[PDB]
Amino acid sequence: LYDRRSIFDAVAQSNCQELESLLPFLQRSKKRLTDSEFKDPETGKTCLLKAMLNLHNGQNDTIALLLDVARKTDSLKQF
Repeated sequence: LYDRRSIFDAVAQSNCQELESLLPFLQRSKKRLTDSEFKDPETGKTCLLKAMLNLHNGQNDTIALLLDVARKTDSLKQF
């Protein structure tokens, strides 16, 4: 299982492992990386955007994984 907080922390430290079980989670719950619940309720920030702020050496592959997940559910464009 994953809440907003869980992923945002993973992203903060460029961890591509804690997101191993990610894709299969919102396959079961059919939740979308774009759901109301996966954004900050007052800014509209998403994990991809958290990743965009949490750069280390202009790099983050949580991005590459995060995008990849969004196409597999094709949240892709709006994500």
